[PDB]
Amino acid sequence: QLHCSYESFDVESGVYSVSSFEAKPSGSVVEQAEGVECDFSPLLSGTPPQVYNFKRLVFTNCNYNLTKLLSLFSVNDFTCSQISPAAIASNCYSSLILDYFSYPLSMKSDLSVSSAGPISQFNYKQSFSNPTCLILATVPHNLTTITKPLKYSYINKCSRFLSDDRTEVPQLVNANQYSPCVSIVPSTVWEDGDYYRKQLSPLEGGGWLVASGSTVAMTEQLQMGFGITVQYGTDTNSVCPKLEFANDTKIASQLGNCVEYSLYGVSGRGVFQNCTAVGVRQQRFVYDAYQNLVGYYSDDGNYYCLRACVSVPVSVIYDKETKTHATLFGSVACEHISSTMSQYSRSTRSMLKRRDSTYGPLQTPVGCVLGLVNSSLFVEDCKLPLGQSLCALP
Amino acid sequence: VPGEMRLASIAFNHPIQVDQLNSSYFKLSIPTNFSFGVTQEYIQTTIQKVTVDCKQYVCNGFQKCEQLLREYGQFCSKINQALHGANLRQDDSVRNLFASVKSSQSSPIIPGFGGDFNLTLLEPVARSAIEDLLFDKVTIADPGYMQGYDDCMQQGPASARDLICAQYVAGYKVLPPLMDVNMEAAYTSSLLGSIAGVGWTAGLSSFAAIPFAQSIFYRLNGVGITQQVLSENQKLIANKFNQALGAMQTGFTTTNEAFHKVQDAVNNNAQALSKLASELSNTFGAISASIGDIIQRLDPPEQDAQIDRLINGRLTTLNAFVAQQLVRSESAALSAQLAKDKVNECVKAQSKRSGFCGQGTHIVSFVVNAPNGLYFMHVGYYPSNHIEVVSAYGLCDAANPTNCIAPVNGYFIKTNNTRIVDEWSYTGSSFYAPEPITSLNTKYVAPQVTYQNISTNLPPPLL
Amino acid sequence: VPGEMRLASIAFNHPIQVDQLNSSYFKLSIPTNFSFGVTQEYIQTTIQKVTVDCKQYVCNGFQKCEQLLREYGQFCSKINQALHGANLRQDDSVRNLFASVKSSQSSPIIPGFGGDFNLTLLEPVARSAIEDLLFDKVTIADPGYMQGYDDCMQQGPASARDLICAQYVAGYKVLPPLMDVNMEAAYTSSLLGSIAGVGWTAGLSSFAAIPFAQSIFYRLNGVGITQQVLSENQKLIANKFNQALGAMQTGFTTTNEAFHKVQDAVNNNAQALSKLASELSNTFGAISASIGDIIQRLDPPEQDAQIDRLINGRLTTLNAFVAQQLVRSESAALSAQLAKDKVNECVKAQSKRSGFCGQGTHIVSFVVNAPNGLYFMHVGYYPSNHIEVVSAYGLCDAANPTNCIAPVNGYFIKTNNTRIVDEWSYTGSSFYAPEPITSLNTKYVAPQVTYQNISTNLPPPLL
Ligand SMILES: *[C@@H]1O[C@H](CO)[C@@H](O[C@@H]2O[C@H](CO)[C@@H](O)[C@H](O)[C@H]2NC(C)=O)[C@H](O)[C@H]1NC(C)=O
Ligand SMILES: *[C@@H]1O[C@H](CO)[C@@H](O[C@@H]2O[C@H](CO)[C@@H](O)[C@H](O)[C@H]2NC(C)=O)[C@H](O)[C@H]1NC(C)=O
Ligand SMILES: *[C@@H]1O[C@H](CO)[C@@H](O[C@@H]2O[C@H](CO)[C@@H](O)[C@H](O)[C@H]2NC(C)=O)[C@H](O)[C@H]1NC(C)=O
Ligand SMILES: *[C@@H]1O[C@H](CO)[C@@H](O[C@@H]2O[C@H](CO)[C@@H](O)[C@H](O)[C@H]2NC(C)=O)[C@H](O)[C@H]1NC(C)=O
Ligand SMILES: *[C@@H]1O[C@H](CO)[C@@H](O[C@@H]2O[C@H](CO)[C@@H](O)[C@H](O)[C@H]2NC(C)=O)[C@H](O)[C@H]1NC(C)=O
Ligand SMILES: *[C@@H]1O[C@H](CO)[C@@H](O[C@@H]2O[C@H](CO)[C@@H](O)[C@H](O)[C@H]2NC(C)=O)[C@H](O)[C@H]1NC(C)=O
Ligand SMILES: *[C@@H]1O[C@H](CO)[C@@H](O)[C@H](O)[C@H]1NC(C)=O
Ligand SMILES: *[C@@H]1O[C@H](CO)[C@@H](O)[C@H](O)[C@H]1NC(C)=O
Ligand SMILES: *[C@@H]1O[C@H](CO)[C@@H](O)[C@H](O)[C@H]1NC(C)=O
Ligand SMILES: *[C@@H]1O[C@H](CO)[C@@H](O)[C@H](O)[C@H]1NC(C)=O
Ligand SMILES: *[C@@H]1O[C@H](CO)[C@@H](O)[C@H](O)[C@H]1NC(C)=O
Repeated sequence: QLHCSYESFDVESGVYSVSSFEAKPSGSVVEQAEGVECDFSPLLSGTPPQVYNFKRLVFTNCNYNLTKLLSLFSVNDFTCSQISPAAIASNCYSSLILDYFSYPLSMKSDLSVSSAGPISQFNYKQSFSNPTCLILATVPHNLTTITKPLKYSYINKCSRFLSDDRTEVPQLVNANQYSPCVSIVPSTVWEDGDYYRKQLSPLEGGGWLVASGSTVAMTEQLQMGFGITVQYGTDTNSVCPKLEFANDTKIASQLGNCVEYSLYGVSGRGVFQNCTAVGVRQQRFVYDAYQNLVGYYSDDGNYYCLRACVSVPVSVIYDKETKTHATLFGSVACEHISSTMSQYSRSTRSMLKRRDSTYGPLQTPVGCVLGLVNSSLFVEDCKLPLGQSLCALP
Repeated sequence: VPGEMRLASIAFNHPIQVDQLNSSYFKLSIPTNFSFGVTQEYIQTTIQKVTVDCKQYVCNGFQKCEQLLREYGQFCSKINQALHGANLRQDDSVRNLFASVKSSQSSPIIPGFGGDFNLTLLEPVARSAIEDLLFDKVTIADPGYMQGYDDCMQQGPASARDLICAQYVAGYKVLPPLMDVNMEAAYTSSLLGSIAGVGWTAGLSSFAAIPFAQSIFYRLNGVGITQQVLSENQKLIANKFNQALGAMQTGFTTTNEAFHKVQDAVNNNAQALSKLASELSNTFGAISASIGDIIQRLDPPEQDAQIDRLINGRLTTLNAFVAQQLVRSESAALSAQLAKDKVNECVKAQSKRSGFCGQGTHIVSFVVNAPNGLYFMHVGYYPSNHIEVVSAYGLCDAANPTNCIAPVNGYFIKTNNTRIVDEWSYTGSSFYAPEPITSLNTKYVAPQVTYQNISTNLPPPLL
Repeated sequence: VPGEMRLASIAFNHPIQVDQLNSSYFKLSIPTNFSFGVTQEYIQTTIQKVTVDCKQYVCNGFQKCEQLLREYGQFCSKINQALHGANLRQDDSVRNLFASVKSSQSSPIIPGFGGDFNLTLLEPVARSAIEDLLFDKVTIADPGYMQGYDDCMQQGPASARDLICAQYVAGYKVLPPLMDVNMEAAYTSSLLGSIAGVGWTAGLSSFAAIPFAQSIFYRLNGVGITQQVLSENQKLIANKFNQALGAMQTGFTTTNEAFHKVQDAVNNNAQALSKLASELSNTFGAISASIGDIIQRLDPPEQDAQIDRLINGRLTTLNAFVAQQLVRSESAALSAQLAKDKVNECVKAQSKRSGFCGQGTHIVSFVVNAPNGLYFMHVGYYPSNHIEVVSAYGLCDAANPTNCIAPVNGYFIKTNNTRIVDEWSYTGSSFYAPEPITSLNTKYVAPQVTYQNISTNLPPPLL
């Protein structure tokens, strides 16, 4: 590594830094759960809403397997903004939200989360603060408990007339909100190009609510769409994929020095310790001013502190005059040192072994070193000081 | 409830006025009282030495970023080389400083050194109690190296708050100081051993090996205090001296600016490390500060768009950091040169320059170890109770115009003392202490019109 | 082949201890041997001066660039102005330095100058042998401007690898040095001829015109060596001096730290140019590093987007470059001020303050031209073989405690020499050498209790 950094076959003698050890990671434990299967029965019957009438299901505290739902419909459009679709299925969340509606596929050209179509202008919008997904699908012939709208319908305009009869105020739909115009529009649009109006209250300054809409012919199989968003959180993450914890065989309280973990869907890696229990109790985790996890409350009544894991710094002593080298592992000390490392740094360290395969490691006041030899000599200047009073002679 | 703040004029002290006089004689101002006192200075000599890992700071073993990073691997190479050169410069300055600190020879040092002078600076044979007071007053984080790594590890208290355990997260490495505090203690004791002294010519070969008090009296005569005064007041001098020294126990306060500078040297180092740590959490518009998190959440074709944003901002922080370190390193080197200069002047000898050292003429000064630098103390001489007297430019024999004399390091003043029958008397220039005029305190000079014409009794020349 | 490296403690060289005696007399340490020796230092005074064509660095005159840059034309003006000012500062510093280097008068210089001393620094009547040793050891590319154009061009050797001809591609220009090297050599010959006078009540008004050796002897009495010793050892002195001088031919190795600094100054100048050159190939995500490639393959709506991206990164590196030059130029100016101070102290005259110059008291020093700066050499005195002797604060007539004496620039020591019948003897302070006490070596002082009481034979004064 040193030769490559200097683009040469002859690095000047000195002590040089090299990349650190990864500190030997180990298998995962989790503290997720619990909850019951998320009831998805509202989607199994009746007619789905017009694009301005959306149904919503908030899911908390429950378990899911979305592929079970996928088997129920043929999906003709799958897309997820800011998240892979595989991940959104496997992720655990503070909430899961599903919006669902009837939607002809003739209108699919006008719908994407970023679309400029009238469906997104006036009937539905999604926040981009949260990752999203979209699904378009149709009903199988054996799902007849679900039924068709007389016609598919949508609002293609939503604005309010100014009270002075010369100007008009447009009203694009707000993300995650019903358009205001829904208060006047009928549950279906009776005819394409129908429009409606309501006088605004005097508290609104007067003027008129205005809206208009359009329809699409009914189809042999019902066509529908879905909107999906998710919400991140910490100790609120009770929505999860169905989980199986068999043969961990143990979770928290089993140590460990570096282990992978997830707690309520919060990933990390580290070592835990049995410690006190600073407040606030039952707040799930605990964080520092830099938003790094400090520790965590558990259902065994034990507060665990978290130290992440500790990497090992490395440096190399290089003597170009004799073409020899030696190493220092720093403050880590020889007690964590072994003849080989799984921790790990570079694929081999055998060049050190050319002499050090035959000797034990040597502790020094700065730290453990390899191939140094304790001569107890006193020399005024090694031109290779190791810091403090340490000195490597050529 | 406290009173309202009060607007006020800034005071201006006026110098004591001395009216100019015409003719062959003039008014002279001389102190009649004095006190020892001290001043202090802190000269930083080093920047804490650190190195970084452009491979651990940017990303942490994720294979996707490692491959992305390879296109930028040369930036890390520049970073590492630059930091390495900065650290070499820091070690150069240390060795260069010590080369002047060392003396070819010194006195042994024992307790009770300095006689009646208190000398609290003596080691508890050790460093010194004064150096330890400084270290206790300093708010610096618990030290590195041993036990090090095991204070990051669960085998210690949950209350540790050291950035040093974060050293093993951030990829920071803190290099050890070259000097080794025990060798440092040896060097400062060696400087105390060079005391007594510098006087007696150059002092650049020979070593006088005399009692401390004697070197002090020598310095006092070097500022125009008469030898006679020094012999009469010997205990008084030691008493005033130790009062000034005793004040050092109150010197470790926030109003002591030298002390304040020491604390800010520590503060600056801590801040630099905290900056890099805080940036680990800084998204650059990336979905998360964690690389593993964005990998887990994203399909790889989109995944590295996010990774790229994150990598570039992390590299930018490292570049800024290096530039800052290079600047600070250079300022330390220059500051170290100043320290070396004062060691070879303000400490190794009495100085006539004013300016350097505390503002009270100059008398012996001392130096002790301080974090990242040297801390100096300067004993000084502060005049008080100035009085005005009549004085003459010189004297001559009125019977022979070529007999003309002038005082050496002192003045001829009209006598105001009942012990002296002579109309004129010699005084020291640092203190009012009239005495008879004798050949020891005067020299022959060419005649001048302003010299007084003495028609009667002058002993130098008798005729 | 060689074995394992050996761990070792860093040695601490202890000062020679001298016991602190407790009565009217004391141990005194004095060297019994000495040697000449030298030290060297390099002080940069200038940096290479460059200018940059701000159109050529960015583009090769392709017309799309000629229009696109109009939006950014003020950046170039700022770049040119900043670089131009930096170059003006370098010229100011050079003129200021030479203004004090010159002397109103000097000795003519001839072969055989300095008598028995070898004086290899003398010009080969050119520059000097020492200056050429330095220039040959330096790895810097040969300078242009007479012409060097044909080492770029097809009218020359295929082996040229000079950054100099890359200057005609990148639009770099290295400015010629402010002065002809021959004039600079003349100024240092004037410095050689400025020796002798070396003193005598400022000497700015005069020139002693005396032999070099003669001026050296005055310098030697300036450090407390007695004259009698000097007269007897003159040939010995010349031999030791020339051994120290001869070592300079082996001094030009990389193990010489001052030499190493010279090479790095050269390395830095070349390095700055290479940085700019490497950036010419740095794509900024543009389809190619070449503007012409971008033009040849693209429809103009895309072509211009690619070119602007390329331009923005090119300008950004120029801005960083300018900032780097401004910093280095400033540090050079400060360094030049230091050199000026040393020339008017450490070189033109002996200095007693220590610290400065070589670490061996001070005796004459020399300076020669070096790339981008001055290279100083300092002759110095190193004491050796120290012994302890008995000494007294002063001597007196026990019959008349109203007149006592003390040595001038020397000490009173108990006699250990069979030649001298006297109980006490004078010595030089730089070198052990007993002599009878005479009025030339003494001054009258006020009496003190620690002075010895001689009740019999004391000739200075007998009465
Ligand atoms: C010279 O002045 C000093 C201080 O100005 C005198 O010291 C006295 O010190 C004691 C101890 O702190 C104080 O309580 C007194 O108030 C001081 N006296 C005065 C007048 O300030 C010292 O005595 C003076 N020496 C003389 C006049 O010979
Ligand atoms: C002078 O030195 C003496 C010691 O010889 C110091 O006296 C000690 O001071 C410490 C610090 O408070 C006390 O813990 C000891 O009890 C003191 N010794 C005795 C015997 O009481 C003293 O502080 C020094 N300074 C001055 C101004 O006297
Ligand atoms: C007596 O004092 C006077 C002045 O106080 C001395 O100076 C003389 O002053 C006059 C007036 O300017 C000059 O013309 C004389 O030339 C001065 N004398 C000399 C020697 O220059 C005067 O010398 C004194 N008489 C003595 C010392 O005998
Ligand atoms: C006095 O000093 C001289 C100068 O250093 C000494 O002479 C040199 O001694 C070294 C010691 O190894 C030899 O290598 C040199 O060859 C000697 N040079 C000459 C010109 O003699 C001398 O030995 C010293 N004498 C004493 C008694 O210390
Ligand atoms: C200084 O004296 C040295 C002798 O050490 C001279 O160097 C030698 O000069 C002779 C000329 O007869 C050459 O043949 C040798 O090769 C030289 N020795 C070397 C280069 O190591 C030198 O010429 C003298 N210089 C001056 C200016 O007097
Ligand atoms: C002889 O030497 C002594 C010291 O060894 C001189 O000093 C005297 O020392 C005693 C005791 O310390 C004091 O009481 C006297 O006051 C000292 N003398 C003076 C003048 O202060 C002593 O003076 C010498 N005798 C001579 C020169 O005749
Ligand atoms: C009745 O309704 C409208 C606002 O909705 C307004 O004209 C009137 O102020 C309301 N009555 C009262 C008492 O506010
Ligand atoms: C360890 O945790 C258990 C609860 O799981 C608790 O009872 C015990 O006191 C803890 N021990 C320490 C030393 O904190
Ligand atoms: C190395 O040698 C020194 C010499 O005394 C000895 O004290 C020490 O115990 C040895 N071992 C280590 C690990 O330092
Ligand atoms: C005062 O000084 C002036 C200076 O010009 C001089 O002319 C004059 O003689 C002096 N004496 C008096 C009494 O003015
Ligand atoms: C000599 O020793 C005595 C104590 O025995 C001490 O008081 C005196 O100060 C000493 N003289 C010096 C240090 O000159």
